[PDB]
Amino acid sequence: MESLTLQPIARVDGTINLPGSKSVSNRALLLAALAHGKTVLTNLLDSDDVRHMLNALTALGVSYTLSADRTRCEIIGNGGPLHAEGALELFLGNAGIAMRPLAAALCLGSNDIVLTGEPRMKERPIGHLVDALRLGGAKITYLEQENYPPLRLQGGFTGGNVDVDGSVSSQFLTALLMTAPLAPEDTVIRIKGDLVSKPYIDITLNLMKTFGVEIENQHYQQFVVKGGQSYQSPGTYLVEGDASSASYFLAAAAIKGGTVKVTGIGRNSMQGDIRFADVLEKMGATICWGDDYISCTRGELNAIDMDMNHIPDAAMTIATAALFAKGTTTLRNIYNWRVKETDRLFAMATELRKVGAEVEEGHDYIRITPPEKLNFAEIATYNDHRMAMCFSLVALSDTPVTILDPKCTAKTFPDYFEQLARISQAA
Ligand SMILES: O=C(O)C1=C[C@@H](OP(=O)(O)O)[C@@H](O)[C@H](O)C1
Repeated sequence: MESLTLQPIARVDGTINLPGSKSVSNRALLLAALAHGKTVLTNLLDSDDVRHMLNALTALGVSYTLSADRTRCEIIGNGGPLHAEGALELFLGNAGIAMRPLAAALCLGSNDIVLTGEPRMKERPIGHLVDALRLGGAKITYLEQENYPPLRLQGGFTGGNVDVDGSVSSQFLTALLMTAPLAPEDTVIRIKGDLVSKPYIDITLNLMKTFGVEIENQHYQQFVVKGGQSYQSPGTYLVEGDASSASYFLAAAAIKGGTVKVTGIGRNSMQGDIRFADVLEKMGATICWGDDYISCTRGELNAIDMDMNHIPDAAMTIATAALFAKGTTTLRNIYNWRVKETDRLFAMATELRKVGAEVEEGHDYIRITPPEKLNFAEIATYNDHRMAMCFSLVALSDTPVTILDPKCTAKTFPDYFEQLARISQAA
């Protein structure tokens, strides 16, 4: 078991040029592969999740080239739905934003493809999406547990009236939105009830428009899509820096700054996680916005009680930052933390208690009362990049912390520890 021990960080200050957004990167790659023309993506993220999508495209016959640092990708569009037969197996690690979009996209036309991934991916739900794809005509088979990957996709999605449950993951709707335009018939996607992680739907619509397609959004309750469309290369496209990855650095400043500036995202970003900065501001930190940066300067840190459904990923960062806040912090309406890289509510509560906090693990919320002083702990990371990055913040105290399997951060941020070290100061 590899591990990394972080010595206490007296102060953080500096600037971080953010790695590319994972959400934008994987959407851009799939749309570029489906589009007509050559797309040049810059500031693309090089991480496991993106590497799995790239490997999937390679397996499906898509041609592309990568720069030496793998952040520039020149993709030759396929000019239409991707195809493969013979139950070709695509291994997608634990990349939700590869698995969900591909599950839908590969239902166009005929195909015989199997999507699978790491053990945990076979435990992350996909039934809501499969249900919707089938209503549209797709033939999909669960090869193991009903409602979960692996899936054997044999095509047939033609369009029509499709209902989709949006209460567990917005990724299902995202997958349908990206796929429907290329279907032969018009599609009306009706959301059954609530829609969680709504801001990610906006990311999806933004990317689709960049690639030439627009749809009719009726207050997020129903989406009217015209079929028979084609995605078109936007030429050169700049992938925004990752706002979720930025949360760690901004929070570090709110806790132990100094001023930390992250570049690659700014006030105009399409990512919902830039709203994480608003939370730090509510806690007492000072935030500065620029066109291509967001900075946070230490002020004070007070506990908050907020619905975090709009920033589920970056919200985890507030859970460990809560260790340094005055009072008890409560993060609500975050049930789907349970069906992600790991069950994050169980994982976060378990590890927070190890460093001394009193924690109520609610069914869909978490309440954290910090200790007078933190204690040393060896943190388990549950093959979850964010557990490693969230707990790295424990070192912004008088105690070191040991993080197990630090390389799990490579899911979205391979250089995480070197970047945190860059802003870590002794004086
Ligand atoms: O669409 C996306 O890029 C993502 C949406 C979120 O999933 P849910 O919709 O299930 O919350 C998020 O947690 C995931 O890391 C990426």
